[PDB]
Formats: sequence, structure tokens, C-alpha cells
Amino acid sequence: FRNKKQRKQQVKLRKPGFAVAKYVRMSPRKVRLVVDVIRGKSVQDAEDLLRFIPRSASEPVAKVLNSAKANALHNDEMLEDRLFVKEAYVDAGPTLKRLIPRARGSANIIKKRTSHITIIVAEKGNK
Amino acid sequence: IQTGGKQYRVSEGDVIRVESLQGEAGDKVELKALFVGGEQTVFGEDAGKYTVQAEVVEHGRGKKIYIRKYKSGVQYRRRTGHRQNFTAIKILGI
Amino acid sequence: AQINVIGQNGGRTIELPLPEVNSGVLHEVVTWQLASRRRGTASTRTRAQVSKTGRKMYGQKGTGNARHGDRSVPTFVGGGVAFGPKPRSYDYTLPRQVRQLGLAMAIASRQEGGKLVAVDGFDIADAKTKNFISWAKQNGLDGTEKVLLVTDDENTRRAARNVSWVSVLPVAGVNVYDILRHDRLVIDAAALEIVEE
Amino acid sequence: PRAKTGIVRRRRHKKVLKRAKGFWGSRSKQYRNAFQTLLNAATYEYRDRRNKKRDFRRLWIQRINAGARLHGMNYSTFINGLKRANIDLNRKVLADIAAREPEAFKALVDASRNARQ
Amino acid sequence: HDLKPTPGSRKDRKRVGRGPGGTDKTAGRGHKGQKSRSGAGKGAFFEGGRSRLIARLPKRGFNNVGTTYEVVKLSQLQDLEDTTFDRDTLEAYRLVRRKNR
RNA sequence: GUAGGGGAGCGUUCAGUCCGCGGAGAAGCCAUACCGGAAGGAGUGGUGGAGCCGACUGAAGUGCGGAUGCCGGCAUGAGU
RNA sequence: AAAGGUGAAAAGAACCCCGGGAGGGGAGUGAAAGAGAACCUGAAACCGUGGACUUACAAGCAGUCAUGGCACCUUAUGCGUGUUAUGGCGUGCCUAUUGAAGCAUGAGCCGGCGACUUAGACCUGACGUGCGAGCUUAAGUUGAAAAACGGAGGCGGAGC
Ligand SMILES: [Mg+2]
Ligand SMILES: [Mg+2]
Ligand SMILES: [Mg+2]
Repeated sequence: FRNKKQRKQQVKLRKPGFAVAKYVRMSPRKVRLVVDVIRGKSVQDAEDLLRFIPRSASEPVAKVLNSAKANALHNDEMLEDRLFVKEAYVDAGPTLKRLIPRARGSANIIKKRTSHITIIVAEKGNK
Repeated sequence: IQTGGKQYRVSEGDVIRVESLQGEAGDKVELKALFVGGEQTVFGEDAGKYTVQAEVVEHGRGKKIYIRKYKSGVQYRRRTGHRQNFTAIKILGI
Repeated sequence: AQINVIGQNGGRTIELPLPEVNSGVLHEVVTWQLASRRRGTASTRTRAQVSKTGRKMYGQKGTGNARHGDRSVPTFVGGGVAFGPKPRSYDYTLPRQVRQLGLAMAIASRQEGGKLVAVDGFDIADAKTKNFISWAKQNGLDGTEKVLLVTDDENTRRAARNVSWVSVLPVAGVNVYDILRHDRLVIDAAALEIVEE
Repeated sequence: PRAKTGIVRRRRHKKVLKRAKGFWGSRSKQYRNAFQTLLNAATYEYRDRRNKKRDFRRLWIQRINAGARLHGMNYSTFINGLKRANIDLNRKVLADIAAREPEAFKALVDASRNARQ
Repeated sequence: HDLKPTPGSRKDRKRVGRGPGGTDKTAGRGHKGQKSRSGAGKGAFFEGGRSRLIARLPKRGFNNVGTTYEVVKLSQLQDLEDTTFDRDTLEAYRLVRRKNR
């Protein structure tokens, strides 16, 4: 094993079949709805469903899935016909705050929330 | 029990209140108030005819409890620690 | 009640503070020395006044949840300091008699192990430092102990710099803190040491 | 000098927060409510310490006239006999006998009936 | 090297009764100091007055500041101190000194 | 046992003195069933990546749940 | 007003993949990229994903004590630790009050900020030390990686 210092140079820390769309200008809540259908499904169903879910979050999500697919293949040399959505989740990016005017002189703050859409693909393996 | 037990037991190492007789051995005798050690169902003073011997095993302190006291709107809060002193005794007796 | 090193072998004089020294009185003295040396330069805009901020706000009533007059108060971030430190002294005149009994009692404690009176450093020659090392080595001054050299002679002084070793003190300007601070006292100049009144 | 809070508060806060283990909602998550919950728990802790001492005697008393009645007696009556037969000072663990050893419990019922009549 | 205590600057102990700690207003929760209404807050109210006995009592007076003499007892000169001479300069050196009186 | 009076101490920063520790891993953070009569304090592991415990004495901008308290971040109402 | 921080050195990431891009994954640099330019640590509120135990006849200041069920053994197998079912008990906190769960006040939550101080040759008391029928110096002067000098004056000493 040695000590931490050595471990850091010996083992270099990998992200197999992981992709992330950081700072996506959409609300987590809203984006989650789409991701929620795609989770657990086989990367091909995931691909096909996304093309028909009539939500604008579909485009962002679908893109992450293709990055996760490409990464799984090209970088990690995984088997395409075995890929499935092992994990997908939407985490909250930083909020774009904006000042909206209301009646009688008072102001308000619009929260233009952002998303961190991460999807991780893996090979199935029943056996 | 209320210190100084009784009853037909099968020679177990039970924990009771402090016994003064430090370290191992020490040896303690108990009056006995009921028994079935030989199917004979005898109780009270007729049980005193018999006496159980037990050897002192370990002197100890109990698990740490915390005395917490509280009274509302009278600003009263009290936190104090407590640990109960004991003696472990291995029963042998007649 | 002690002997000399080079240039003679007298000593014997001085009535030392009874019984076997009171740390209490030495403590009274050390605290005072340290208090006097302290320069109270307390950086603080204590006053809701001293800090840079306007004078009125958001009306007494109405606003709907508030009650404030200024942005300068201590309850405000950026505002003044309720009771912060302002500049001051801590210096006081410790009774004369107690200062006398002070270093007398301090010397007394070194006169129970690590004391030393010297008459001239013929051993030195120039400044050299290398030669003070020599001189001190012969007198059991290896460097294991912190030594306080109190000499009225300018050239033995120039041979005092060095590590967990020597601190040089001039024209009998002796200090109760300075002697208690070091392991040994090289009382040297027998001017303050022996003959008084 | 300036003596800032840094560390003192957080340590004290995390302490209270850790007493709140399986407390519902905010009670295990926000300090103010966690600490607040514990004051009420304090009342409960001191009380229940001497309250359990009433609880068990009652459970024991219950198992007693359950057996005493099984042999045509009752608690009031059965304990009076065992008092009259001075020799019997059992009192504590007289319920274990009633629960685990019926044969042995009968012996005590029989002995109580005598010292009484 | 072993762990050593050693006397000196690190061994200059307090003096048992020398200096106690000040009052810091929090001895449990149940310290919300001063009183509990009216004689709490700012700095004033007073501790003297101008009717609370004083006014209601008499005199016009007349204060003087005449001649005040420094006392020299018989007992000072007699018993001890054999005629060390009084004079005008040797009277001070004994211990019965003031000037201006 | 409320106001209040009296006593003994825990903790923080700074200082002086002593004893040490640290890139073969400092502080800080995180987890923990151990210890102490309390404030509290250790052991171990994890994270961090360069400073720092312990003891004695000195000094304070020294301990927060409240003040329609101040600053900041983030919730609810609501996918309305 | 608010705003600080890569790395020892820019060696500031050529090249490949998904994408219009953003963003990411690799390759390489580096001790570390568990430092990548939204660059030291990175608490808490708050948002998720995964796992354990659980929950659709239940009346709930949300705990507490007792017991049973499941689960886990890194201050940890006599014990515990986490969770759960049922039973008993149980009127948030602060403030203000004769009287607060009160349908009286305050507070969305967390973090940090935030309230008995300082001055004075002032008065009076406790404690401690130094001298002691005596006790002290002030301004200042001289030294100062340091203290000495300075009795002008102040207090006790007699009262009416
Ligand atoms: Mg400022
Ligand atoms: Mg608050
Ligand atoms: Mg009102």
C-alpha cells in the first residue's frame, strides 16, 4: 500500500463510462423529470425514449448520454451492445439571480437555476 | 438483589453492589431464601439450613450515564456524570 | 558567601534574602517588568462614532419589520466595536523596596548553583568570539546552558552573540527578568556585586 | 487582542446535533430545534429513571395474582400468607417462580394458605 | 531527551491569594444581569441628592482656615531619644516634619 | 429553588518561559461504542498539505437561541 | 458597496473522442490534476443518487423508558451500534407574569457578527505582598536589546 503520497502516484483514479454536463441553464427539478425515465434502461432505449419525451430537458440529457456512451467505448473499451444507464442524476449548479419589478415600486428576485447532469453507463452482466 | 442474593442458580458470574474484599478469591457466603438444587422445594429459614459460597471475580464501574435535570422558564439546566460501583461474583455454593 | 574566578579570589560579602527565596515576590517583580515594557497600541474604532457611516435610516415605524437608526452600531456588520481596545499603559510604580529585594532574591537563587564572579577577561584578547568560546569552555560553559554576562567592560561584551548561550548586559543595568530567564549568571563586574551604601 | 469564536461554537453545536440520532425532521438536523428537543428529553430521562422502578413492580405484581388465582388464591391474600410465614421474605423474583416454575410456585401458594388459616 | 519541568520564569507561581478572576456575566443560563426593570441601562440616577436629609438640615456657618499646629507630645521627647537637639533644623530630622505649619 | 450573594473550575485568542511535534503528513475539517462530577478531553481511521499541541504564569475585542437583532447563503409557498 | 488564494516552477493541458457550443472523458505535465484556470482548506443550512431497517385501521410538542423483531462488529460480541414494532409515560423554547402548551411576545433555517467595558496620582471595602510608628514618591533627569535617580507633594501621627 505505502502511504497516501505514494498511492496518488501509483493509482491515478478513473471514471469508467461517466459523463457530465456542468452548468446547464435549466432547473434541476424540471431536468430530473426526463432523467427519471432514462435511469436503469439500456443505453439504446434511453436514446430512443429521449427522442420522444416532449420536454426541453431531453436535448441536454440525450447529449450527456452520448458522451457517456462514447466515453464507455473510446476511452474504457467497453462493449456497446451491453451498455445500460447504471446511474444518472441531476445536481444543482450555481443560481443566476435576476431582479424583476413588481407593482407599487417593490422588487423581486427570479432564480434562474442551473443543472449538473451526470450520466454513468456500464455493461449489464446478468451472469 | 437488594445486595446479597439467594435462589437455586447453576454457578454463574453475576454483577452486584461493592463487596470490599479486594481482588480475586475474597469468598462470600449467602443465607439463601429458596432452592431446587436437588428437586427439594424448600423456602425461608428452612433454606437458612443451607448457604451458597461465591468467589469475588472483578471490582468495577458501571456504564457512564448522565444526570440531566431541567425546569422550564426558570433557566434551570443541570448536567452531571454518574458511574455505578460494582462487584462481579462467581457462584459455587451448596 | 561565594568566591571569584580570575584577577583575585575574594567574594564572601552580601546578606542574601531569607529564607530559601520567595518566588511570590519574584513573580510580583517579573509581572511588573513585563507590564512596564508593554506598549498599549490597541487598534479599534470602538465608537459607533469613530467608524465611517451616515446618520439616519428606514423610518422608526412603518417599514414592516426593522428598528434601527444607523449602520455604525456594534450590532451591525461593518459598524463599531462595543467595548473594543483603545490605546493605554499597564505601567505602574512597583514599590522601590520590592525592586531591591527583587534582584537580591534573584541573585540568591543563582547563588545556590549557577553563580559566577569574574575580574577582567585577560583570557579574551581583542573581540575574537572564538576566544570567548575558549574562556567559557575552561569555566564549564559548553553551551548546554543559557548564560547572562553582566560586565561593565566593552570588549568582553563584543565576545557575546551566540545561540542558547549568552545574553550580554552592560553598566550594572541588571534586570530580575533577565537573570531568571537564563540558567547561569556571569556576574563578572564586581561593582554592583560586593560593596554598597 | 481579538478572541474570535471560530471552532468553539461548531464543536458545541455538532455535540448537541449528535445526541439527536433518530429524531424526526429538523430535530436531528438544525441545532436550535435539536437542542430544544433535548431539554424536554431531559425531563423525560430523569423521570423515567425512577418511573421504570414503578413499572416493573407492577408487571411483577400482575404475573403474581395471575398464578395465585390459578391455584384459587390472589395477590392480596397470597402475599399476606407469605408475610405471616415470616420465613418467606422472597418479594423480589417471586414472579419468575410464578412464570417459569409452576410446581415450585404451588409450594409457595400452599405455604401461604397455611400461615393464613 | 526526557520530559523535564525545571524552575525559573516557568516556575514563578501566583502567590495563593494574590489575584482573583473578574466577574464575567454568565454563571449558567439564568444570568440576564443587573436587576429585572427600571434601575438598569444607562449611567445616571445618582447616589447623593438634594432633599434625602441634607436639605431639611441647618446652618449658614462661617469657615476660617486660621492657624493649625503640628503636635509634638511630651512622650516623643522623653522615654527614648536623649536630647538629640530640637533647634529649627534638628527638629525635622528626628521625625516631626511638615513645613508651612 | 426564581431574583440575588458566595465558592471551585472548563474553554478560546494573544504573550513570556519550559518541553516537545510535523511533508514517513501541522492546523482545520469528517466519523467514532473511549475517558472525566460538569464545562470538557483523548485514542483510532479518513481528508487536508504547513504549520503546531502540552505545562506554568500574564493579558483580553474571551463562550450566543433568542434582541420584528446585522451580513451572507439557502429553503417554504410551487412547478403554483 | 462586495470582492483575496492554481503550482515550487506555467511546465496553463499538443493530440484523440461525445457535443453547434458549453461541458466533459482520456493522453501528456506535475510530488499531487485526491492542484485545471467557477484552481488552497471546503463546515452547516439546503438539493439529489444508492443501500439497510421500515411504513397504506392511523389521532400524532414528535420524545423518553421498557420489551420484542431485523441488521451490522475498526474505542465493537457481552456487549453494544444502527433501525424497527407494540406498550407506558409525556402541554416546544424564550420572554413577560399573580398566573404560559397557551389562540400573549419573538423567531423560515444554518453559518459567521453581536451586549457589563475602559479611564482616574478619584473614593470606600476584601485579599495578597513590601517595609513598619512610619510608609510613598509626581512631573522630570539620566540610561535603556534594562532600570536607576528625582521627597515638590501625599497619607498615619490630637482632638474639640
Ligand atoms: Mg471596519
Ligand atoms: Mg438568530
Ligand atoms: Mg405586549
